Amino acid sequence: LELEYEEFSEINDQLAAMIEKALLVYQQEQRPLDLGAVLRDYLAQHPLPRHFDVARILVDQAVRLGVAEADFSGLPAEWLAINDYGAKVQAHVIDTY
Amino acid sequence: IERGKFRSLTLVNWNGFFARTFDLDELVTTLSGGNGAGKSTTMAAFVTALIPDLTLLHFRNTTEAGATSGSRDKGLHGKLRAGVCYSTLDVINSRHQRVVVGVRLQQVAGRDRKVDIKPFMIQGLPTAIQPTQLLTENVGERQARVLPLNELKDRLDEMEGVQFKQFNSITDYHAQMFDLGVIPKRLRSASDRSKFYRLIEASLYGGISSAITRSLRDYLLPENSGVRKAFQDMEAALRENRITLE
Amino acid sequence: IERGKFRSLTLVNWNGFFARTFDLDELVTTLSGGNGAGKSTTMAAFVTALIPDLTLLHFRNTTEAGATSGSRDKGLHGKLRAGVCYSTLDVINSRHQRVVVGVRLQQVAGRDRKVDIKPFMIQGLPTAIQPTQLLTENVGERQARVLP
Amino acid sequence: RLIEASLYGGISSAITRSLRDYLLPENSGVRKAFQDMEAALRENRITLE
Amino acid sequence: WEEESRRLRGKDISPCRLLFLDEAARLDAKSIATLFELCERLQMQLIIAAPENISPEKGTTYKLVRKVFKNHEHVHVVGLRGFG
Amino acid sequence: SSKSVANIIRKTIQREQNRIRMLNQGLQAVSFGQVRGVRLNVNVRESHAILLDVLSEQQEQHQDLFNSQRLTFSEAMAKLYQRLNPQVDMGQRLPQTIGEELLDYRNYLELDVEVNRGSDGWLKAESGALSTGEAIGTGMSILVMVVQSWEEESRRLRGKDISPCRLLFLDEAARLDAKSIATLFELCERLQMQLIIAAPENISPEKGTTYKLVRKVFKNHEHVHVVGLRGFG
Amino acid sequence: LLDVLSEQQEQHQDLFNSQRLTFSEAMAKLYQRLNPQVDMGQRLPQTIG
Amino acid sequence: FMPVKLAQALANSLFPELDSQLRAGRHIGIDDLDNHAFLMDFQEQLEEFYARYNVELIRAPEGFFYLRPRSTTLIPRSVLSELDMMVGKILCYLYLSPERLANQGIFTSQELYEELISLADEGKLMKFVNQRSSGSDLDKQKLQEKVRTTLNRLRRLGMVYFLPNNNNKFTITEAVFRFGADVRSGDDPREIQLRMIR
Amino acid sequence: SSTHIEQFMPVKLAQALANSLFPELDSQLRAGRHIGIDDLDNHAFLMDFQEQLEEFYARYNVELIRAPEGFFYLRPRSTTLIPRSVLSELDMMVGKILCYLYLSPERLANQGIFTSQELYEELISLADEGKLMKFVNQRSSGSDLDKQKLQEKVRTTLNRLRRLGMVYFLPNNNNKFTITEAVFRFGADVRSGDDPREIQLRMIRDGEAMPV
Amino acid sequence: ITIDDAPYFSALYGPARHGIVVPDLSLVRPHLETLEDCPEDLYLIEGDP
Ligand SMILES: Nc1ncnc2c1ncn2[C@@H]1O[C@H](COP(=O)(O)OP(=O)(O)OP(=O)(O)O)[C@@H](O)[C@H]1O
Ligand SMILES: Nc1ncnc2c1ncn2[C@@H]1O[C@H](COP(=O)(O)OP(=O)(O)OP(=O)(O)O)[C@@H](O)[C@H]1O
Ligand SMILES: [Mg+2]
Ligand SMILES: [Mg+2]
Repeated sequence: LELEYEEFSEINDQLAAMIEKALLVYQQEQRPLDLGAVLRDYLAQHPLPRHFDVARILVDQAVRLGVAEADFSGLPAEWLAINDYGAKVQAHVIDTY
Repeated sequence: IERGKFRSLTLVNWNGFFARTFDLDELVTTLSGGNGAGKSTTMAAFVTALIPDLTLLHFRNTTEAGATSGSRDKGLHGKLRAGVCYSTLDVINSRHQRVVVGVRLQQVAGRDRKVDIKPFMIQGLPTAIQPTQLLTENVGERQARVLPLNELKDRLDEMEGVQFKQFNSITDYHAQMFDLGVIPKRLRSASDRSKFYRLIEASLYGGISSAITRSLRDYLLPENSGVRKAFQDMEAALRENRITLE
Repeated sequence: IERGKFRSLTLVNWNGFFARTFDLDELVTTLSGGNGAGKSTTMAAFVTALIPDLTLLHFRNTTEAGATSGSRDKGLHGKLRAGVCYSTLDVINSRHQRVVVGVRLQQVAGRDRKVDIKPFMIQGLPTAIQPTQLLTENVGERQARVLP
Repeated sequence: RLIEASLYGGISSAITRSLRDYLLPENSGVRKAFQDMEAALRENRITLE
Repeated sequence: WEEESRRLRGKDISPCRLLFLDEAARLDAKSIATLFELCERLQMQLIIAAPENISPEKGTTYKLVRKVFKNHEHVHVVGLRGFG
Repeated sequence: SSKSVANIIRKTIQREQNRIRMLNQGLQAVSFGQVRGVRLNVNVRESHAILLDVLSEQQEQHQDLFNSQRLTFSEAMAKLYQRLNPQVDMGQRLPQTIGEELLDYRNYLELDVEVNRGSDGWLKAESGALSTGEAIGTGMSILVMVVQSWEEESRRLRGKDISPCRLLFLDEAARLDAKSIATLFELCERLQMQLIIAAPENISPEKGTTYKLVRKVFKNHEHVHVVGLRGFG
Repeated sequence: LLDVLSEQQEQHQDLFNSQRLTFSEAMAKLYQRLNPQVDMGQRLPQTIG
Repeated sequence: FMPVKLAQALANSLFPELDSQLRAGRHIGIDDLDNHAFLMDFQEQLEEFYARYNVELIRAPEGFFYLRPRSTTLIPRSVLSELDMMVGKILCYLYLSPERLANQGIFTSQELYEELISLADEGKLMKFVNQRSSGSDLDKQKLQEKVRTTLNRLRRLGMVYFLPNNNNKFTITEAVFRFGADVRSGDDPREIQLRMIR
Repeated sequence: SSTHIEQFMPVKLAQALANSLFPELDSQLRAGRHIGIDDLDNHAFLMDFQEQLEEFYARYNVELIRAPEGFFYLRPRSTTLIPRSVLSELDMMVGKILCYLYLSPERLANQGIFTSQELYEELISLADEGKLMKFVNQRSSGSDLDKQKLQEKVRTTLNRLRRLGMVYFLPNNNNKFTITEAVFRFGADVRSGDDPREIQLRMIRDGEAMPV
Repeated sequence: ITIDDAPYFSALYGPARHGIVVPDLSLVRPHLETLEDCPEDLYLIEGDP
């Protein structure tokens, strides 16, 4: 028969837009950014099933802003908890912008 | 009961990694990043630490996955940096003994792209000390200093109860790894090393391996001595007599 | 000058396709679907239609790429069903001429898994004719048949 | 060769190895002049042998 | 090749251009953007394949699903569109 | 002599067949595209089956060739094997070596890999007759077969309270669809076997640990920024 | 080598006092004439001449 | 240069002989222990070596090796007689299940003679001897002669191994399957072989 | 060191076998073709690696031989791995006549181009016509049908010699052809002015020629 | 059996280490009188082999 069609959802693009707008301030003020605190504060704004995607996208946006000078110290970072049910994150603080 | 696990992978002074440690998952670990980020480099580190044999080690590109030897370059030299480099694994046995195994890597100077490799093993390390700390000195400069095997031996011997073993041949290294339950088979000879590497690299690139398919019985069936040695002993009297006559 | 373009690709009686027509795009056309859906098969049909040289045609897996293997089987036969098969391309010439190139494929009975190829070309076909209908006969209640 | 290399993608071993043959075109003017010289050099080969 | 044939060809004909790429999923977004701009600047047609829809906002796309059905196999094809 | 040798060979063959049959069951109902199962097909070659039967029951017809002290046992086996299937030729190799070959039980077995594809029955696994994902999945299946066999082999040389580690790789994992990845995760989990997979971000498996990589230039040198996530699910 | 073959004795003997070009070198290429190390075969490649 | 393993392979003492045989069209089965092992070991390079001659080196699914010429073959080609194929198909049929109990792998010329005579159509038989022939003793004699001849040909091919004595009794090798029919899911070999024979 | 070509084969021999000319040449040589000076490519190739080829073929129990006239060919031994065959007496008659034609300065002005009729005329001028006719037919007595049959047999045998490389037809005309030096092998029984019996014995001992 | 349990088992089974397992031990009772060619002390055990 004749060909049917199906459409995509843009929810994740919208999510990226909110996160990038919310995060732009850190660069502009060159404020030190800690992934642990930011993830813990930002996951509280969405329900549990969506946390994983939010974490991924937030990390994608955050890593573009500068580097963490501690990485050259030879000292590994710890696994910080960011919500209940037991999710963890590992990252040094971002200092060099 | 309570199968052993790989706990972590550490890179020092590799191309793009001055000092990095990956904490491996109990079931699945996923590496993710854009093209050229360095994923295949980490797997190269893992396998080279596991099987430090320069005759077998060949990191061909994923495209052209199945071709011949071709070039004389094995693709490893370019992943190192000037100076001294390390690759180490951290393992926990069923006994819950913490053992650290690894190799020291260095670019051999010359026209050609060659590498020098030396295995080693450490036992009894406290749970409070990480590999990156062992292998680097926090000098006043912005960036630490990677310390050679001499400094490392001196630093480790100072510890109480910690043993540092440095191997002269790959066979000894594999023997120790098997005795501690890090690998499923003790690599008697170079042929065994070749088959083990075939297994690993076939898994790495993926697909129905041609070599595994050819020699299926050689891989899946153990060799049984019982059927034979009776007849070697019974045959002995004739063998000696024949040799004497000749 | 206006460069020529490929309008569409048609498959008849291939492995999994009875009579399907893909309309190509001016710049990029993408095929998606789970493993084993039939994407590589569509590629193979196109290429086949392009270069019918049976000596050349060798469809290796994507793994084992670049290995000159001399495999016993070139991998084309299994992608065809019993009976007659087709693969055709519709092209718009820089001259704004509609031309239909293609091949007639057919399995060879016998132990050796061989294949037969017969090229053909059509010129001047009216713009209202679709290849899918041109290559089939409507027999029964919407139960068309393919014709040699 | 061209098509197949595109299909499987990547640096095709065969293409790069003979890149001259693939890229550089042939010239008939070169040939017409060379015809003469061709005859001469053939003759010289003969003699040499 | 096109340049070479300039003399033999009739003045008025520019040959068709088309290439393939299987397992496009091996390329990341930036790489595919580069590839698309290259091919469109050269009026080059492309046909690419990937398990997942790697190009949602360019060109046309088809989705293939295979169904086992009465002891044989049948392929169902449906199109996809950028926005809904 | 005679019958007892046949019995030890038969029991060894039987034990190998049974162990393979046990390994075989773990791979039932694995979904990889249109592939729905994998097997290791084990069979006995005829030219050796008849030899084994003759050695079992017709020994009085050939005892001259066995008790002749001018030749050894393995030589006797080689000569009996040439007496049967006379068309066989020998490549100017010592009969001693052919005898020792007959003494090795593995030489009696024929091995294949088969897959239960789609509407069809069990087919021999040929790379050219499969899609890409099906090939990758079948490869993983055979690899876990090898690993299990090797662990069973070595355990008689290992401590009673030692269980070796098991780990495998997969590069360019984007080539597999979600259903196939679910199947692969189920297999490895049931086999207590670790996995490390690389993908250019196209796949986001919820279980396990994930590492985000980004390569940069810093003080005119290449540097890789790394971030990690885990615990979801 | 093209310069060596192109420019002939009578006029360019005054040019030939350079260390790189001489007549005998055309025959010296007889060594190269016998067999170059070509690898892949199509059409017909043969020799330096 | 030349690949190291290819140079090793063709340096082996067994190569000249096998080369000679191969070029003749001989099929290498599992019976020839050393030759078969040699091919198994060096297939990847021998295939490339013979591709230089526009000739294909094929390993049949049953296990035997043989060469197949292309149209562009560098090796002079030759072709079998109709009678040849007839006989071949016959032998493929005789590679049966009751064969094991009937003859224990060892046949005689008379088995094939009588099978040939019984299963074939008269017309094609005539075509094989001469179209003017008609059910005559002499005709039968000539047919016998031809049978022997063709059988010998086949033995050269490696299809059939004569037992080492002057009498004409032989055993059939697996490579005879090359004559055989196409096999489809669930089809009985006897029926399909007979269907082609008819 | 290990995995090094020299372990298994001389470099020059491997270099020769890897050449693009080898398969053609090999195929031809095995088929009995003689190689003269006119087919440069082949000849030159032969010259360059002579000893390697000789050594190679030796494996087969066959001699790669070089006649004084500069033409190469294959001579199998009694233990040869490759079959050996003999030419027919009519082939010899045409061979010895082609040899005399090559030598003849009287016809050198033709620049090597000869016609089947000229060959036939020379042959009948020298040999016993009516006695030679016996090979065509036992009842031959000079009838024109039998004379045409003889001419056709000649045409045929000549075509066979062409395949052996002993004569080359013109590109567009088949009634005319050119000779090559390979024909001198038909003079092997007389090139030395000695006792014919002893020469013949020497030749059969060397494997060059058989009686009938 | 592994090397760790080997000494334990060898001590446990003592002289009977090299006996035969036979699940009934009454089927041997008729055969037994015939045993004139056997080790001076034969051990038999009942159980599932
Ligand atoms: N031997 C080498 N010599 C020089 N550069 C190299 C070498 N191997 C890798 N590189 C470079 O190192 C960087 C990382 O390469 P790598 O193969 O690890 O990438 P990746 O993240 O695995 O990429 P992808 O998944 O797309 O294959 C790339 O720039 C690559 O060009
Ligand atoms: N020669 C063949 N013989 C039999 N079955 C075949 C053959 N070639 C392909 N198939 C089957 O046809 C189906 C389509 O395969 P194909 O490779 O076209 O799929 P795909 O969607 O491109 O898959 P992937 O992305 O994993 O390569 C699969 O079931 C494959 O097993
Ligand atoms: Mg990579
Ligand atoms: Mg595919």
